[PDB]
Amino acid sequence: MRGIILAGGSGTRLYPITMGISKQLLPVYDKPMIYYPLTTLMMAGIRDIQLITTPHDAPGFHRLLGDGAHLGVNISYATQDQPDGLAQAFVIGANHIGADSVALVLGDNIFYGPGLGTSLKRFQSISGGAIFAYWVANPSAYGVVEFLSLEEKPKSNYAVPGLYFYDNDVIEIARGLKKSARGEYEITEVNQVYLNQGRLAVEVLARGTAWLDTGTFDSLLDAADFVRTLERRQGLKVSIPEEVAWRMGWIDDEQLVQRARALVKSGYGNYLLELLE
Amino acid sequence: MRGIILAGGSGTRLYPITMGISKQLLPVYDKPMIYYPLTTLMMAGIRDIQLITTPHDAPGFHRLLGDGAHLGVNISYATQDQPDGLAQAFVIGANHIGADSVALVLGDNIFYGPGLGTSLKRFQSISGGAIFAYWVANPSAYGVVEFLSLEEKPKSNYAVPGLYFYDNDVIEIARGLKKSARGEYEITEVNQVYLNQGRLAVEVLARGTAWLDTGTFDSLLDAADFVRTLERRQGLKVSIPEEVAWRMGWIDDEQLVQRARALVKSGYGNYLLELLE
Amino acid sequence: MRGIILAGGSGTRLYPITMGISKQLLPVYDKPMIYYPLTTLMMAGIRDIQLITTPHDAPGFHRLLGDGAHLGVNISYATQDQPDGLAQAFVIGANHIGADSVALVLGDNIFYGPGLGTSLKRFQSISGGAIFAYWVANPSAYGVVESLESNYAVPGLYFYDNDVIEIARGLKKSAGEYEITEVNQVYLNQGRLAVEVLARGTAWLDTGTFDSLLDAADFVRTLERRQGLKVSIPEEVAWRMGWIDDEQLVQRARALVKSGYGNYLLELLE
Amino acid sequence: MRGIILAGGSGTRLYPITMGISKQLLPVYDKPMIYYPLTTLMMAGIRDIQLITTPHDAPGFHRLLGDGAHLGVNISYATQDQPDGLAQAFVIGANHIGADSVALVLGDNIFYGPGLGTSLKRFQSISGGAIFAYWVANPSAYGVVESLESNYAVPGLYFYDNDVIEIARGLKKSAGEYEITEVNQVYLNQGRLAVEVLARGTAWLDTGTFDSLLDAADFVRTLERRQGLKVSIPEEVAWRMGWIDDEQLVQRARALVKSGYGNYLLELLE
Ligand SMILES: Cc1cn([C@H]2C[C@H](O)[C@@H](COP(=O)(O)OP(=O)(O)OP(=O)(O)O)O2)c(=O)[nH]c1=O
Ligand SMILES: Cc1cn([C@H]2C[C@H](O)[C@@H](COP(=O)(O)OP(=O)(O)OP(=O)(O)O)O2)c(=O)[nH]c1=O
Ligand SMILES: Cc1cn([C@H]2C[C@H](O)[C@@H](COP(=O)(O)OP(=O)(O)OP(=O)(O)O)O2)c(=O)[nH]c1=O
Ligand SMILES: Cc1cn([C@H]2C[C@H](O)[C@@H](COP(=O)(O)OP(=O)(O)OP(=O)(O)O)O2)c(=O)[nH]c1=O
Ligand SMILES: Cc1cn([C@H]2C[C@H](O)[C@@H](COP(=O)(O)OP(=O)(O)O)O2)c(=O)[nH]c1=O
Ligand SMILES: Cc1cn([C@H]2C[C@H](O)[C@@H](COP(=O)(O)OP(=O)(O)O)O2)c(=O)[nH]c1=O
Ligand SMILES: Cc1cn([C@H]2C[C@H](O)[C@@H](COP(=O)(O)OP(=O)(O)O)O2)c(=O)[nH]c1=O
Ligand SMILES: Cc1cn([C@H]2C[C@H](O)[C@@H](COP(=O)(O)OP(=O)(O)O)O2)c(=O)[nH]c1=O
Ligand SMILES: [Mg+2]
Ligand SMILES: [Mg+2]
Ligand SMILES: [Mg+2]
Ligand SMILES: [Mg+2]
Ligand SMILES: [Mg+2]
Ligand SMILES: [Mg+2]
Ligand SMILES: [Mg+2]
Ligand SMILES: [Mg+2]
Repeated sequence: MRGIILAGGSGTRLYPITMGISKQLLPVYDKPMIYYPLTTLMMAGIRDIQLITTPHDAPGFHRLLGDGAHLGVNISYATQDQPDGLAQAFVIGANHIGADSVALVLGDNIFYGPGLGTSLKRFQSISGGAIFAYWVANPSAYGVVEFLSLEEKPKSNYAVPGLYFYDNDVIEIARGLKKSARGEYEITEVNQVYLNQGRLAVEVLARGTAWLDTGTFDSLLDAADFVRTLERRQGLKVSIPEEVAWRMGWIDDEQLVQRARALVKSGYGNYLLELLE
Repeated sequence: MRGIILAGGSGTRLYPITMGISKQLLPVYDKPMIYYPLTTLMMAGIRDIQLITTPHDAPGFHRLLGDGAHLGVNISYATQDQPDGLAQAFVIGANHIGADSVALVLGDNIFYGPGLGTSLKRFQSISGGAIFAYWVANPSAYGVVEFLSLEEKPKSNYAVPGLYFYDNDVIEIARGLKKSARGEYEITEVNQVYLNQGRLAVEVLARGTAWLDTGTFDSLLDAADFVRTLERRQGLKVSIPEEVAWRMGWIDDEQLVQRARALVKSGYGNYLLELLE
Repeated sequence: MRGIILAGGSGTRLYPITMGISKQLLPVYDKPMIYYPLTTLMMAGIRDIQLITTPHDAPGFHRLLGDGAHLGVNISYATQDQPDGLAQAFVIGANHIGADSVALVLGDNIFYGPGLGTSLKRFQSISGGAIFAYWVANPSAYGVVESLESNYAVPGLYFYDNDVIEIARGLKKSAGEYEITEVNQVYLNQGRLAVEVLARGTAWLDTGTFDSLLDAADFVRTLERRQGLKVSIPEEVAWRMGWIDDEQLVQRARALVKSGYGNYLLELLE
Repeated sequence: MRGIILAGGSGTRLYPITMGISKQLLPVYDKPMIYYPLTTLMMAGIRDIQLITTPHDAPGFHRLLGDGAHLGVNISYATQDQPDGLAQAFVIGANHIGADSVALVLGDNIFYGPGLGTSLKRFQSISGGAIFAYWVANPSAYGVVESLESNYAVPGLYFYDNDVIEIARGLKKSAGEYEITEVNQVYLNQGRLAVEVLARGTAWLDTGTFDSLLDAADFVRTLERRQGLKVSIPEEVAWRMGWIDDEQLVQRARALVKSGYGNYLLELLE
């Protein structure tokens, strides 16, 4: 399976913050936003990950991640020239995907808890498509699964999170789409095709899971508050790519220490040292 | 008086966040970090403001602020090629300053409360230099005024915040400095010259003032939590440059509404509309 | 003017917390809830204060407050045997009030900001009734002033003339409590209900749900950590009002050293 | 095994809050403090539980808890007349314990995470003494296990054999309280003090200062808002343990509808 992170978009619901910075480069406590979906793909066992970015934000991502070799992954880059929709991921990413299955994760999504770590590797064998469900108070704000049926932006309270697994048929499914009334090629339309053909699996996320989207002022700040709370109260750092790479055997002890040393002043590197001790 | 915002630096204490984004473009709840020192200079009555940035982060600042005309100010840009210290502001900014006095504000500083709004215009008449003092629990982390005496990074608990006003002599004072042991031209050395010559005024900030530096994970997140608390509990938005420009008469009603309309999706523009209603 | 704090009720929206403790003895960061409305009256210049409690919660209040001498005030107590409504304040407190005007504050309300401190003394010479207004997103949840049933909710602070006792014994129950709404209207039907909007930047909080209680505690701690302010500290207000001296404040501080509250009193004597 | 909760003490580090209320009746978001240690014992399989309170705070506890029938347990009470130390638990509770092993939990402690739920039943067949370890940045502030006086602090959860009564009546005061430290050592001098480190990812909280209380409340609400978990809800544990039925849980829910706590119980019956 190949991985793609959608890390473009305009981020209008964060203006004026996102007039100066990609949403995916915003801090969520102790790390950039893009670390969270990155580590989700890593935990699923995916090493060849393509980032889709805007042309203007790309240099920041390169500065942060480079080719991913320090995290034991192969990060590549594609450019999305206009924010024309999520389903463009499969068109832009077609050459990256090749003949393989694909995992798409949205750049503003955080997945934490039971069933959202290394157990996600079970999806590499996907045939058809596989998406998820999570209860929310304001479903009209989300894509909604009825339990059967899907609808963008009301009749189930289950939002569909931004993590999707597909077989190789997704590329041609995406290529056939037209822009919606709001001028975007829509992931819900991709999901509908699978649903209509009896080839869409859905699972509700496990009890005790946190799913977050950081695209509003309050949701960004709630996310950062959560991550800190985990550290201060449970002693846990979450979505640390160096640690994930280390535990998967993609980087060794010496590489981990070289990372720690570079990150000593903020405190982040001290965590990496503790992993060894 | 002319204004300069120090908006470069490496931001090492925020790594790996600041490997991807300038510290000055980070969110503090509902706006970018750079809005806070920007509005401090605006409230002091300063319209000609030069931003000093790194070469690599400059495009983000341009995208966000442009030439400042939409906020009724003249924003200009200078490039600092290496993060060689705060006191370089006066060398880099010498042509901007010309014959005038100058206000320097640090890009990571937030000033809120009594005495930190439009009353700051009293400093435009500065002769000599003028700095401030604020009680902190861990003074060894800061520049410290003894009450008399100054020291970078212990014997008063009063930190010197990142807001400085100088007469035109500062340029030549700065040009004469050498790099410290840590490889930076030091603002505390500028302040020392004024102090030694009997030309440094110091005021403790007023009771009820908040001074924040956002350069660690915890201080960034504490700042954002504070700003939201002000809104949710007291109904106050703070450091909104459009509002400051409007109240000073640098933008009119029509310009304010044009700003509001551009910022409708995040909620920020709704505040600007309410100002009119 | 005399003062009354409604410190009874059931507190049902905080069950099961308030099956063990009065809402008005709950902590809001560094002090009990009752300290907030108490300091509001104190800052309005009021020194003779009656607290209305339930029978079963009264001993807690006595242990915390005693007769108030230590805060330079006269705290009296009255019992409300059933939680039959807010307007019963003026029946229960009728003798406490006597000939004077009265200030009523609700036990679960926090008032903070411009015009909610020592400026409140101006309401002492009130004739008729004065209440307040605070813009809210959901006026249907509150009492609403324009009329009385706008986005303007009526907070739990009220100033009245001596007439108020009469009106209150007058009232009957509701669809059931003796309602403060009905008092205010009866004043408005005489056209002597004055309203003021709370100033820009004020915080008005009600601590009667899990989230509102916790939001309030967070707010108070934020004020300390970020602006170095401790708020509604009655010892401090007493000492600023001239009601207790430098030395009385020192003795308060010694009793409170272990929590850190006492250290803040010591700093007042720089 | 039998259980004891130390729910007395003065709570000096929370003055003036705890001049009006016991520390153990303070709210931690959506429930009283006492619910947390109570549910810890309940999850250890313990159903006969004695709460030790001060004389003056006891009525609050009775109103909240009664005899525990409604939570499928047997809650008894004992009075501690002066706050003379934690080891007095085993003197006061000596008859409650009788022939059995005992679980002691501190009233102001919250235990949350892996190995602090129904796994705790394994300590019922304890021989000797078992205590726990939690890494802290400032071990000087705590009791410290390696020996006993490392960065490993001893939380307020303890499992002992029937011997514990003997040792406890044995002890004398300290420089002054009857100390739990001294009990544990006396077991260690026999080499039968077992220690386990709390698992990665556990939260151990003590709510005895302004900041720690408020940090704990924030933590509990964060778990609900972000992971949809309500924690240490005794009704839920009773119903999962088989100690009360679908219908008993419904009746609990009706008494608690206004606060929202009751709605969570209804959702358990999906
Ligand atoms: C629309 C679009 C979004 N994205 C990213 C941004 C988010 O991480 C994710 C989901 O989109 P959204 O969360 O909608 O992000 P957005 O950039 O569209 O923001 P807003 O709607 O507030 O204007 O996909 C792209 O990479 N390309 C795109 O064309
Ligand atoms: C050192 C330096 C800082 N700055 C800015 C960044 C901050 O807003 C402000 C004060 O500096 P600091 O707060 O020290 O910021 P920094 O970038 O040096 O971060 P760190 O010390 O953690 O590595 O000045 C410059 O513009 N140019 C510089 O050469
Ligand atoms: C109804 C009533 C309230 N009060 C107090 C409690 C509050 O501080 C204030 C306003 O009442 P409420 O905020 O409504 O408090 P409550 O005790 O009625 O709780 P709930 O409504 O959640 O069941 O007045 C009394 O003293 N006596 C009473 O009869
Ligand atoms: C000392 C003592 C404490 N306790 C309870 C209170 C706590 O839940 C627990 C541990 O005690 P502490 O946490 O020390 O609580 P405290 O009441 O002694 O408060 P402070 O030390 O701030 O004055 O034991 C008793 O029941 N009886 C006692 O004699
Ligand atoms: C292994 C690991 C997991 N996690 C996170 C991912 C998940 O949100 C959560 C649980 O991970 P894991 O224990 O792998 O869960 P599961 O086996 O149920 O998939 O912990 C990290 O943040 N860092 C790590 O190094
Ligand atoms: C006028 C104004 C002030 N402020 C802030 C700046 C200060 O932190 C605080 C007080 O401002 P101000 O009332 O101007 O204070 P002072 O006259 O004492 O200088 O409010 C804004 O955030 N936005 C505004 O539009
Ligand atoms: C004097 C004082 C005021 N305050 C609070 C009361 C108000 O909420 C806020 C402003 O008080 P104050 O300065 O007395 O305001 P005003 O003159 O506008 O009435 O500060 C305290 O909390 N403690 C104090 O000792
Ligand atoms: C079963 C249950 C557990 N918990 C808590 C107790 C623990 O802190 C955490 C884990 O409980 P549990 O799943 O019983 O863990 P273990 O088998 O590791 O002992 O969840 C509740 O809060 N409520 C409940 O109903
Ligand atoms: Mg979008
Ligand atoms: Mg999104
Ligand atoms: Mg620096
Ligand atoms: Mg700084
Ligand atoms: Mg009520
Ligand atoms: Mg109320
Ligand atoms: Mg103690
Ligand atoms: Mg304790």
